[PDB]
Amino acid sequence: PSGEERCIACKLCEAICPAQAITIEAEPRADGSRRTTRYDIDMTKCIYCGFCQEACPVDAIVEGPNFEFSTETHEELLYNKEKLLNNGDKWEAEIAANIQADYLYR
Amino acid sequence: TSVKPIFSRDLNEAKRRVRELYRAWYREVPNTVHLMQLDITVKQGRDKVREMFMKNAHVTDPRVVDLLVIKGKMELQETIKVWKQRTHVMRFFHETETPRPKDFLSKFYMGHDP
Amino acid sequence: GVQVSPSGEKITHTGQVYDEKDYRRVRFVDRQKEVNENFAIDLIAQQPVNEVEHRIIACDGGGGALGHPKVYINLDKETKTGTCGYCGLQFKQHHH
Amino acid sequence: LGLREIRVHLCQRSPGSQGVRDFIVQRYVELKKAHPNLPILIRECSEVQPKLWARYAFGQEKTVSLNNLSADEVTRAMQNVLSG
Amino acid sequence: RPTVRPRSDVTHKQLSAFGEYVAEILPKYVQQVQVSCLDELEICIHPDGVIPTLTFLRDHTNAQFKSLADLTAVDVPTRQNRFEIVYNLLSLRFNSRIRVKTYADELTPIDSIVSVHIAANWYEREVWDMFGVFFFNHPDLRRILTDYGFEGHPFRKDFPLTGYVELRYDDEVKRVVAEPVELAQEFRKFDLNSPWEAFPAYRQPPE
Amino acid sequence: ASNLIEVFVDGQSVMVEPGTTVLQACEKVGMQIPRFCYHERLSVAGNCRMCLVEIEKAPKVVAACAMPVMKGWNILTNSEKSKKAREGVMEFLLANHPLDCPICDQGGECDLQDQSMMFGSDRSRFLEGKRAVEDKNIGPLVKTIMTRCIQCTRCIRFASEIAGVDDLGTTGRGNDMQVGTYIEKMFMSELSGNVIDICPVGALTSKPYAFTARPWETRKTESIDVMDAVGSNIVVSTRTGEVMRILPRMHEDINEEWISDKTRFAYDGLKRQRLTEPMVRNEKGLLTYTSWEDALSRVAGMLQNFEGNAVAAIAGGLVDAEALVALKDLLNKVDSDNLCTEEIFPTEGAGTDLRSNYLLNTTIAGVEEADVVLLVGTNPRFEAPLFNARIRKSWLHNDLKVALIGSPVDLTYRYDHLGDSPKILQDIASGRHSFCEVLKDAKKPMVVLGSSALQRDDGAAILVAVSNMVQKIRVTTGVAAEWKVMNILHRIASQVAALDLGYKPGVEAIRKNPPKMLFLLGADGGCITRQDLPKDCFIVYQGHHGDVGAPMADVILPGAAYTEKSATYVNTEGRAQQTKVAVTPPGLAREDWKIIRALSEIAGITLPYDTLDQVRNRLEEVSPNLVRYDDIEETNYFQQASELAKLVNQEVLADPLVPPQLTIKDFYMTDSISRASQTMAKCVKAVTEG
Amino acid sequence: TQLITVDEKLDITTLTGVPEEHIKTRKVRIFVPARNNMQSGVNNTKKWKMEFDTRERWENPLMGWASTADPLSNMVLTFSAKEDAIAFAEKNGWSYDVEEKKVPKPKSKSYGANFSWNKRTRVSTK
Amino acid sequence: PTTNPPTARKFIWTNHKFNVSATPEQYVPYSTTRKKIHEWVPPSTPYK
Ligand code: SF4
Ligand code: SF4
Ligand code: SF4
Ligand code: SF4
Ligand code: FES
Ligand SMILES: [K+]
Ligand SMILES: [Zn+2]
Repeated sequence: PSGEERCIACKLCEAICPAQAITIEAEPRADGSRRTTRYDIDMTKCIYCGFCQEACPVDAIVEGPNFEFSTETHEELLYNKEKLLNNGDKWEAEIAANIQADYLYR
Repeated sequence: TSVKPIFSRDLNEAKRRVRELYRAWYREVPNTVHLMQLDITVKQGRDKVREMFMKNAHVTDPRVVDLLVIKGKMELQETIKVWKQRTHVMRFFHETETPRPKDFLSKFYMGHDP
Repeated sequence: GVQVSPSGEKITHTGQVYDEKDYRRVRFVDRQKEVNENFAIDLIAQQPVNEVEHRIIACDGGGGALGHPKVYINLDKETKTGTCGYCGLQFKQHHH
Repeated sequence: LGLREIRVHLCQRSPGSQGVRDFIVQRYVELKKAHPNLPILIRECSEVQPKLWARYAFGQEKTVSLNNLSADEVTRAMQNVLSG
Repeated sequence: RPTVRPRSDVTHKQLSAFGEYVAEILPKYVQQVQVSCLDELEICIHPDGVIPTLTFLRDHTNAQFKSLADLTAVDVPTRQNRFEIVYNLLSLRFNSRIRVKTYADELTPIDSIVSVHIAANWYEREVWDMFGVFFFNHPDLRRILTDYGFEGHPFRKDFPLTGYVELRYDDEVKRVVAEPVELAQEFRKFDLNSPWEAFPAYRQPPE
Repeated sequence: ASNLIEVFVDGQSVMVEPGTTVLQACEKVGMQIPRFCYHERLSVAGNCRMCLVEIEKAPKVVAACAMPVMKGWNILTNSEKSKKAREGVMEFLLANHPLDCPICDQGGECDLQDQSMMFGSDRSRFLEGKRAVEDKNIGPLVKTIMTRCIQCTRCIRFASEIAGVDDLGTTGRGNDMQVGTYIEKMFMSELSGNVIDICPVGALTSKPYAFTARPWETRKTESIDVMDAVGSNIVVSTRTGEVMRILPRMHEDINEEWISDKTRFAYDGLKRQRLTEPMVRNEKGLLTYTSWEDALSRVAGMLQNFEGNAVAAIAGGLVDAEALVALKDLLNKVDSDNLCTEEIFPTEGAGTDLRSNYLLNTTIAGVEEADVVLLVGTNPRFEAPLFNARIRKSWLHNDLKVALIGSPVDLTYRYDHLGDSPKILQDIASGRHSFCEVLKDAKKPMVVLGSSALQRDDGAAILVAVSNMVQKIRVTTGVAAEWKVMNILHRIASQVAALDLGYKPGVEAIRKNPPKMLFLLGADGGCITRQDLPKDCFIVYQGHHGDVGAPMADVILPGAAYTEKSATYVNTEGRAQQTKVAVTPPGLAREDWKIIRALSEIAGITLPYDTLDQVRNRLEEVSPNLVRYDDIEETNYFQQASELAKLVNQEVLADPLVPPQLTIKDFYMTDSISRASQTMAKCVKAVTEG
Repeated sequence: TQLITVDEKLDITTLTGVPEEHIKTRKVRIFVPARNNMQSGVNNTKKWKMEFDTRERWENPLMGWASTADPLSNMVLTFSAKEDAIAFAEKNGWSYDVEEKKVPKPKSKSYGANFSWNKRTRVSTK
Repeated sequence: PTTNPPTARKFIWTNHKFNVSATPEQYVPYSTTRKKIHEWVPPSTPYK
């Protein structure tokens, strides 16, 4: 809620990713926080299994409700950190409500 | 020393099986070129068959020669049928890829490869 | 805060801008290079410092299980504020 | 033509390199006095044959195998390499 | 203990008795008989006795294993005979399962059991296609799962995960052509092995 | 069974020496007892209590790391009592351990995590608040997050015994007990990343390797080390074609378990100031990028233009045996013998000829089994930190007597400073000294002459004086003639290999006969420049870093780094070792011997090797010990070398010889990679700042 | 009647289907992997690994990924014995470099040396 | 979301964007890397 990114560059979502669809290059930031520089998710390689969102210890990566994101080129489905943060900023009004409705089961 | 043969006691009947397989391939090449609309000629296909036999022609173990004969018979069977297509039978020619040169100057000019 | 390179393209929160002579800008020709405007470093820099009373303060992300793992920060150094490693929240001991 | 380098490859514990070891231990020093500008590289290894290499002007190397040779014949081979 | 399975020592004892029975009926071929703690009976035989062992287990009166469940191979490329051929057999009469193991190398074929079970036709075709284990007296032994011009046996341990060739459409020749494989990602192997042993029951004696 | 006692573990019946601990007996059978504070190269602490095991018919569990087995004991390692003890100790550690695992650095490298998963429980009964400890600022290399320290004192024991700085310790009592320095202390010594190695938790992590990778990500390539002539074995941890970390390996005869700070943190220089394309001088006189064809064509044209003595080569520190024999073969084919090294070795007497004349003849195990060590003209702490570490280990355990001739430098151990003058060598050889009576009371003498001492003008005089002293020592003591005395401590990775291959050491041949075409195989030392060189002289620089030898070169050929080529390096002991390819060289850079061979064939030199194995065969036929990898095969004929030196007549200089490495700030930057790394810049800044 | 005398070296490289480049121009390394110095556990040793020489891993122009060109990059093979690994490498026809197992040396350990009366092993901190 | 509006945050997009494929405002991938390697700069002064 402060606006700080939740991801802490811990890479265990790409460790558990059964398709090896995530790439999490990282370095210390200017203020010394442990953040990512490259967070790529290949949506053409991802199998949409939610293992990343159930492995993430800070609820950083989520699989929100958008499914109508079909593209006309292969390259547009090769997401990077800017695209993923834009999706998080776009769908936060729905993702937060779903996590509120769901987190007691998980 | 003291191994179990699979078809051939020694190299002579292994070479006999090789000659039988080569005769079968040599006879089947014109029918393959006629049936599957191949760009190549009959001479090119028979030269390719000879090239494959030659690139396998350095082994002196009877079991390995017998297994090569068996695999060649399987390949010949799927060429006798049209199980292999034009793409499958033209994969032997490598018409697309550029061969890596055999000289140190070229292999030094491009790539860190021996 | 997004900045603009002398080439013209925007600079991301990890400054990675293509150079003048880098050919990989045809991918942005007739298209756009999208940069997330909300820089997390600035957004957490503009957050106020929490004044607490104890020597050790526990941090979540703001929820019981919706936040991060519950850590403890030791505010013994009066010179610098203690920052939790997961969030970027800073805490200072109210020693008065 | 023109000797540039001598290399003597030998073994520390071998009956075949015994003459080479005796040659080095008894008349290498006078040889280095005689040629105090000629590199005579002595290399001892575990399981090598006694070998002598004579490197000349434009990279020509003459190789002499000298296993099971005595001190007189190894120093005669060395004088043959030096003279010609 | 609500988190641990029950044991069934009764069926462990039954499988041990039947293992003794088969091992004394066929001493010419049986090399080892073991029963696991999961109550599964494994009989490891010489490769020459595949046909008599499988025939005995197909139609013996006390051992009616007329249904062949599985026929597979395991590549262990550190033993001399690098392929372990495994038959999982089902007894509907006695409601039991048995496992029969034999070994092979790249140049030692095994007699096919198509004359005993007809499912062994396709199962041995798959074993030959994936491991290169030839089968004697197999009707139309050939590839079943690989591509038609495929070279090598991909389920072997020394075969790469991505293979050696890949296919793409080429517009110059107007074909689907094969090229040497070039990955844009390079599958990242992970060393997910803890340096601390987990099971002291399987601690091997030192060399 | 003379002095062997039978002890049982799980019924097995292993024989052990008296004084063997329970943990050592269990690992001799094959079982690794859990531990946190025990380290096999550190003193026994016995405080982590993770190694508690049950002895049969004994009501109290014993600490396996400290308890010696007596007789007929039956160690029940997997008993219920032992498992309960391990669970309790793991629970007590994880009660106050902070849950920082994702933001930590011991992801798959955590002994606490792994031993928790293997021996601890699966839950926590701790319903209280965890403690927190303020962090320290111990240096630019070791980042301290001391909240996750488990108070195991391993860093304290290391810094007291091996590093020997005595700056770390415990302040406080009870749960408030803290590890570190009480004051704001800048813990900066050589061998100081080994606390990052030995810290089982992520309390002491690597600041340059801050958050970049994970152990399951990292591919491990086992290689050797350069920029130190010890030749310590390392592991390069790369990921996605990029060098991420340098860890040590385990070689009991070279570096044991640890490496030095320069080799641990100097990998940052491999991505700065890197030659990536061939370059040639322009018509305006500036270096501009070109292709391999044009660059090697220019070099081949000038090589065909010039005859024998007009072509010369100088080889620097980070040069492999393959490239050295390649350039030697090329210059010999154009009839040039001017194949010089960067640093000087005296050629008088049997200089490069007899291999015993320039080697550490008694090895590092020789330092282990010696009793008196006389260091002449060296600072081993900065010239060869692993060698000095072994000297301190022998000084601690075997009661080694260490004396130093030269400048009084802060070696960690306490030594007898015999003075700072080379006349002490003649004084000892004649016999006038307290150290002379120490030597005549001694049994295993070992003298170590510095290559830095050989770098002086009177290098030949120093070498003959040392050799004469060795002869006097050997005739005074009753040495067994399988024990060597004379040793020479090199500081350059390429030097021993070059001397074995037959390079004339030092650039004095270049000074005597100035060439017109010059080759610089990474020659960044600045020994030869355009002032003492003639007008054009056609300099080509084959190297990986552009530091000193590149801006003065007519052409620049980008070679490979030691992490980028599979190469051969020979250490001070004379042991040849092989490094493997961790990553490929960047840009258009190629392997060095490949560059030389392609140059010869663009020219007219038929080099008889085509692949790396053929280069190794050439190395074997030049000197057949550069292919005996990890072989320590002995030399001889030191009597012959000594009497040749005694024939050589020189007078020693009356100058007090000082090492160039007087302080750690001088230690941190030595070669091109160290000068190019920003981490070493931060190190020298932290050392020089107040 | 079923035994024949064969004096070859058990060459199966014509049957493995590997291209001749990845047979001839390849160097495998046979080794017990070194203990990871960040941990004290030794279970990752004691198995002989065979690996291949590392080839070029370059950078993808589009995404910056690590692209490769050789298939035998992640080819860790596990063997229970050095001779088994040597035999497998010779059978598949790869040139090999084998290095010996580096066991740690047995060391004398005594807790009472930390409190010596005259030796230098006396520590100043527990 | 008229009786139960979502939680308002400053970083949430105030304006929604539909699928922007095959438009000038579409998404193009990068490599946020900062090049990881710095080559060299030869000096501008000729020779010494
Ligand atoms: S949902 Fe996709 S990105 Fe996440 S772990 Fe599964 S395959 Fe990987
Ligand atoms: S998204 Fe979550 S699991 Fe993945 S690296 Fe970031 S914090 Fe770790
Ligand atoms: S040291 Fe180990 S247990 Fe502690 S936070 Fe780090 S990974 Fe977790
Ligand atoms: S900092 Fe690490 S090595 Fe030192 S006492 Fe704490 S846990 Fe042990
Ligand atoms: S290992 Fe023995 S108490 Fe720590
Ligand atoms: K650590
Ligand atoms: Zn927080």
